[PDB]
Parts: sequence; C-alpha cells; structure tokens
Amino acid sequence: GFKQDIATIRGDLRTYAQDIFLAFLNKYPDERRNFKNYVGKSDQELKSMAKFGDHTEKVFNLMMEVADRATDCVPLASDANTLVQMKQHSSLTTGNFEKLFVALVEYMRASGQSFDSQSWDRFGKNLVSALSSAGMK
Ligand code: HEM
Ligand SMILES: Oc1c(Cl)cc(Cl)cc1Cl
Repeated sequence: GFKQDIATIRGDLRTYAQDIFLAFLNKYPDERRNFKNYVGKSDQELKSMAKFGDHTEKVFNLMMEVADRATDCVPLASDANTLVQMKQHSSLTTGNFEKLFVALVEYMRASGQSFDSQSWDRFGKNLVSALSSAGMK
C-alpha cells in the first residue's frame, strides 16, 4: 500500500526521483521552462548534471517525509505550510503540483510494480487542497 510505496521509493530514491521528474517534464514541456538549466537537455544529459540529481533527490525526500507524516493520505497542515512558504516556491500555483502528481501516478500505473496508484492520486489531490488551504494560488 501507500506506506510500502514510501519504503520502495526511499530504497532507491534518486532513481525514482529522477525517472518521475523526467516523466513530469516530458509529459508537461511548459513546466521545463521554469528550470532554466534543464532547457535543451536530454534525459541522459540531465542525469549527468549534479544539481539535477541532487535537487530531484531533495524534492522527493521532502515528498516522502510529507507522505510518511500523512494520515490516510491526508498531509499535515504544517507540511502544506512549509511547501507554500518555501522561497523556492513563490512562483508556483497548485496546478504545478497537480501536474507532478498526475505524472507520478501515470508512472506508477505503467511500472511493473504493485504501487498503490489510487492512494497516490488521492494523496496528490489532498496535498493540492492542503496547499490551497495554506494559501497557494
Ligand atoms: C510535493 C511536491 C514538492 C516538494 C516536496 C518540493 C520540494 C522542494 C525542495 C526541497 C526544494 C529545494 C531543492 C533545492 O534547492 O535543492 C524545492 C525547490 C524548488 N521547487 Fe519544489 N517541491 C515540490 C513541487 C514542485 C513543483 C511542482 C515545482 C514546479 C513545477 C517546483 C519548483 C521548485 C523550484 C523552481 C525550486 C527551486 C529552488 C532552488 O533553486 O534551489 N516544486 N522544491
Ligand atoms: O533543480 C530543481 C529540480 Cl531538478 C526539481 C525541482 Cl522541483 C526544483 C529544482 Cl530548483
């Protein structure tokens, strides 16, 4: 289920983080334009850039912390607060996050593995509503 998926992802975090983030950028090319340094790079070129690996891993680490602190795929209000308040996130709307979760769920469904896709979809929806409640546009 959702809790095991957290353990699966954490076990090979940089690999999942990279593959899911690439899926996101490839499914929504306009989102790439928010990442100036990733414009004009293939998947394999990105996977050779230090900040790409680092940043995707740090993003997914925080995702997994929020996922683990959630109850029944409902994240803590305080965690939503953090994601809204981050300087790095002042440009964002909730649509950016919805898109990331759509790509994430589609990745999980396509994979050979027994991810609880439905729970991640619901976690995504609940996080987007929590971000809105914490004041994201
Ligand atoms: C649960 C979802 C997400 C989490 C947990 C998260 C977490 C973080 C973290 C930890 C950082 C700092 C990375 C670093 O500076 O090394 C960060 C930076 C950033 N995030 Fe996110 N993020 C999420 C979703 C998004 C989405 C959907 C976008 C855009 C479409 C976005 C755009 C950014 C940008 C532009 C930065 C730049 C900060 C920098 O230059 O260091 N994030 N995010
Ligand atoms: O370099 C970044 C990556 Cl790869 C992903 C995100 Cl969400 C943010 C930043 Cl600043």
